[PDB]
Amino acid sequence: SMSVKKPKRDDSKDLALCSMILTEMETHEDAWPFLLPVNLKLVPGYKKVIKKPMDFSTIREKLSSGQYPNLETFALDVRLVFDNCETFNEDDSDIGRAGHNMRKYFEKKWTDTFK
Repeated sequence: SMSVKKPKRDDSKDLALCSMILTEMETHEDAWPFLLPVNLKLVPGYKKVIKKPMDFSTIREKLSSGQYPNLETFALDVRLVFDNCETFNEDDSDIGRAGHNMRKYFEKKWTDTFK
């Protein structure tokens, strides 16, 4: 509360560390469905159904331009990428499996880097 604060967690490396995680997600072999925004002119139903499209290139641009206020807003966009994927793709599809694999990969890096 006013003049009463928990000890200051060092967040000075968060930007660099989120960048490194995102590099590792970008270079994973199952990243291909997530590298670029879904083409809303060419994928029937996507625009209406997926209210907040997100992809790795959009996260990279947001990260590089200071549009994440803190490391949690960064994790929320990464998770959005996989939540969107689950919303639109059957579990038993290449893209559906890709999304589950990448979410697992992300969550482990996230825990090991920050928890």
